[PDB]
Amino acid sequence: GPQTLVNSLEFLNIQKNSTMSEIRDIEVEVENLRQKKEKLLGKIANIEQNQLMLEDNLKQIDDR
Amino acid sequence: GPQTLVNSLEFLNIQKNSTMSEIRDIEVEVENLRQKKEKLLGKIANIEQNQLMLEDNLKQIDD
Repeated sequence: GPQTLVNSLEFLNIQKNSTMSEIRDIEVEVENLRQKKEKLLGKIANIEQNQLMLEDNLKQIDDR
Repeated sequence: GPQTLVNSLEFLNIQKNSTMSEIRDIEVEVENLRQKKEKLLGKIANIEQNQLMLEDNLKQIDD
C-alpha cells in the first residue's frame, strides 16, 4: 500500500539527519584546523618580530 | 657579533619556512574537507528532490 512510500520517506529522512550530522562533524574539523593555522601564524608573527629585533642590532653594528 | 647575528637570523628563518609548511599542509586538508562537505550538501539535495516526489505521489493518491 501507500504506507510503503511513507516508509521510504522516513528512511530518506533518517539518512538525511545522518548526512547533516556528518556535515557538522566536518565543520568541526575545519574550525579546529582553522585555529591551528591561526596559532601557526602567530608563531610566524613572533619569528618575524624576533628577527627584526636582531636585524636592528646587525645594521647598528654594521657601522659600530 | 655579526656572525652570531647572521647564524641566528638564518636559524629563525629555517623555523619560519618549516612553519609556513604546516600552514600549507593544513590548507590542503581544509580544501579536502570543503570538497567533502560540498558533495555531502549535494546529497542533502538529492535526498530532498526524491522526498518531494514521493510526497507529491502520495498527494496524487489522495484524489
